[PDB]
Amino acid sequence: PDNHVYTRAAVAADAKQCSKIGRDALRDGGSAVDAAIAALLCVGLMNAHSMGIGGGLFLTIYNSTTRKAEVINAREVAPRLAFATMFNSSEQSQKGGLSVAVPGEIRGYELAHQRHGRLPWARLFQPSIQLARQGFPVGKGLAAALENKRTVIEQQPVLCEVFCRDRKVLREGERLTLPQLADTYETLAIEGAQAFYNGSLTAQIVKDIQAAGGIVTAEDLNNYRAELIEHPLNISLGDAVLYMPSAPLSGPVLALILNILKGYNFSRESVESPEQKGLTYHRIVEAFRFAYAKRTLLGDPKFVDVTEVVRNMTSEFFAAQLRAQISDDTTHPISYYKPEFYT
Amino acid sequence: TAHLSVVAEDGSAVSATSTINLYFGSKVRSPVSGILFNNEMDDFSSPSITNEFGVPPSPANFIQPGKQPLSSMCPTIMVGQDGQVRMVVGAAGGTQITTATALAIIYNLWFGYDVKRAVEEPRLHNQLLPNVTTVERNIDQAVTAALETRHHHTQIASTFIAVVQAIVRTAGGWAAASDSRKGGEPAGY
Ligand SMILES: *[C@@H]1O[C@H](CO)[C@@H](O)[C@H](O)[C@H]1NC(C)=O
Ligand SMILES: *[C@@H]1O[C@H](CO)[C@@H](O)[C@H](O)[C@H]1NC(C)=O
Ligand SMILES: *[C@@H]1O[C@H](CO)[C@@H](O)[C@H](O)[C@H]1NC(C)=O
Ligand SMILES: *[C@@H]1O[C@H](CO)[C@@H](O)[C@H](O)[C@H]1NC(C)=O
Ligand SMILES: *[C@@H]1O[C@H](CO)[C@@H](O)[C@H](O)[C@H]1NC(C)=O
Ligand SMILES: *[C@@H]1O[C@H](CO)[C@@H](O)[C@H](O)[C@H]1NC(C)=O
Ligand SMILES: *[B]([O])([O])[C][C][C]([N])C([O])=O
Ligand SMILES: [Cl-]
Ligand SMILES: [Cl-]
Ligand code: NA
Repeated sequence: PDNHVYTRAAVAADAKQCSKIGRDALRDGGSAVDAAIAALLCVGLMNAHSMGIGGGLFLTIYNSTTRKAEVINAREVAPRLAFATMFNSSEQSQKGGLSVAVPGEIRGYELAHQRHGRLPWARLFQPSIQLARQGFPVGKGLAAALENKRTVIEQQPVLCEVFCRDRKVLREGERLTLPQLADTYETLAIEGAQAFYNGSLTAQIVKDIQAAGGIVTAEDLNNYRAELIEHPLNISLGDAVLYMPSAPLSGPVLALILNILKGYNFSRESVESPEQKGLTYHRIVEAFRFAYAKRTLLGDPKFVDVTEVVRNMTSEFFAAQLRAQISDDTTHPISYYKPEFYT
Repeated sequence: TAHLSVVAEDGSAVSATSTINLYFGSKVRSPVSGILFNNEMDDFSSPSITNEFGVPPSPANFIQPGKQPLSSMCPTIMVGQDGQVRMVVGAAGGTQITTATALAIIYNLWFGYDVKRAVEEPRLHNQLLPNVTTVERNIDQAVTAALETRHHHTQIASTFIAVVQAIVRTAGGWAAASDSRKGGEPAGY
């Protein structure tokens, strides 16, 4: 067993050191948002394969005083020079500068911090600047990712520079330092988010993306905005409300899965015998299949009209119509679930 | 992708999911800044690229300048009728995010598994296309049998299915769990 219960506050990150950094921010009087940002800056180091200031994020935020939830959309956008037919192979869309969308991460941290921050901006970076310089043992997750991508890393000197030892990827437990990122984090701490989007880092960002074959420009960075969503998606389950992001994220899919399944009134009894458990898991998979059939009509709601799609996906009555089509005895062919590529 | 969950002493909460997309993103690192750039453009559909046998590219998710690509991310906060947070949850793992988040919720809310069990319990995934159910290596094999006798074809995940970080309110306070699949642990006070 490996349980962790806290009387006052908690941070669950995917690396212990980053959870601790978030926790320390809370103990120092930070808001949940301050702690989240401090932890995220650390995850961008310890799990650098996963996320960081070159990417984008969404935050779902709940204020217990106002009893209101909000969402911050800071996902990457396609650059101004992008177009529908820009890629002709998977390799083109996956590797190199042309695969890069405009990073949203730091503008997301900034907007969240402006709205909900208590600690100084620079304080959020300090522990990560130290960590990046001192280094840390490569953890389980990063080690497995390094091994998985060993060929590409080892043949790219700029990645080898940080992720290898003796020309081979780092193994679990070996020390990783991130000295250039430490310096970038320090600049961000001192100069703010503007350093990234319209400041001292911007020209170099553009140079790096373009040198690798990309099309991101300074104007793209200058024009990037994180977006506050005051009315996130919600669904009612029993006496609770679940807040989650709508399109372009998958809240509508999650909502539909749960609304399909809620009509089965699952409980501990649902898993108490193999007969019950087997039927329960079959029903779960069928709910997944129905929900994913509807997902193909989703896209960025600024560009695609998803209004009716999302209304259905979040409708309890629609979900009941789908649950009625789940056969207890069998799954069905793909067409049964009515995936649609057009409305 | 990474998911983090936070509850502060005043009861406010954040569920945050962040990503550079594939492992190491675009594989473009700046030699000057150290920044590792995303390959989020890969999350768009492209008319010229078939990703999966028999699956058409999705026109709703084509690239346009200024557009954001569709995501499987779903950072969630569950709040009780009394205004107190009940659960903060989300996941990493591409298209398995949404199903894994659902499972963590089902496991805690309905099956009554504590938060660590809700995170550690074996998962399964089906996204319709492709037409297979993926199960984790340690799933109850009575579940595999129940699926196969109902005509699902199953395959075992080569590694694992998703990564979930969660916090649940209990009588004892805030119970937290990070997923052993990736190696995290929570912290608190
Ligand atoms: C894909 O082909 C289209 C049409 O010729 C072209 O506009 C685009 O530049 C191509 N993309 C790449 C990366 O070769
Ligand atoms: C929560 O809402 C209260 C009441 O409006 C406000 O005073 C406080 O700043 C909010 N907390 C955060 C972290 O934004
Ligand atoms: C900052 O933005 C202005 C326009 O908003 C532009 O003239 C200037 O070149 C930008 N500087 C950088 C470093 O992007
Ligand atoms: C759920 O969704 C909509 C927001 O558009 C609104 O009618 C309702 O107030 C929301 N419920 C809660 C509890 O926030
Ligand atoms: C919404 O659901 C109804 C069935 O309840 C269906 O008739 C309608 O076509 C659906 N709308 C969309 C946009 O798919
Ligand atoms: C998908 O799997 C189901 C379940 O065995 C089967 O009935 C169907 O023929 C498969 N193929 C398609 C195209 O749905
Ligand atoms: B993450 O590495 O698991 C990728 C998430 C991405 N496919 C998205 O935004 O859904
Ligand atoms: Cl670095
Ligand atoms: Cl994660
Ligand atoms: Na735990």
